Amino acid sequence: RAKAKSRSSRAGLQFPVGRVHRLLRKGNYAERVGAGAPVYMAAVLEYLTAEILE
DNA sequence: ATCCTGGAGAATCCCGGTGCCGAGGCCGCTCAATTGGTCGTAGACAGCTCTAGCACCGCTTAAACGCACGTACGCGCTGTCCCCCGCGTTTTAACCGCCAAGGGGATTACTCCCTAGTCTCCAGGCACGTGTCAGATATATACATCCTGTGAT
Repeated sequence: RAKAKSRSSRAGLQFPVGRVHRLLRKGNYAERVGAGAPVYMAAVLEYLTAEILE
């Protein structure tokens, strides 16, 4: 049994990834969401967040 | 009428202290993320067809290009006038803090029933084919609108 590990850490991100994946698959955006979509998106939201805050 | 200091008079910035309540860090806990395995089908891939988008040619001709004339428009200048602005005094009700009441939003537990998912069967709707009528084209005639002269007022 591997230890549970936050994806944000894995991706080197501060924004949550599992949650983004979760949001993407529902809200009825699509029947299915690919593994790399949540990750790509989390990076984008984080990037923009940084620009405004900076 | 317009430029140049120099002062007076507010208004706005900076300085230092009060004090408060909103941010920031800590603890419990709970339920949403993670893991791990199974199933099946959406998407990747290769192959093939053949539509339709590119390139080229020559001819016809309606649009585009450039020029010359002249005048309606844009622009600047002047003067009137009147209607906003800025100030001061009076009047209003917005805001604040406190209180009480209760209406309606939020959560809980439970149960159907109203939908998704399945299979079967047939007729409603799309791709193709064919015929002819509506609208486009072109001809020619007649009516309506526009712009100088021309007399009347």
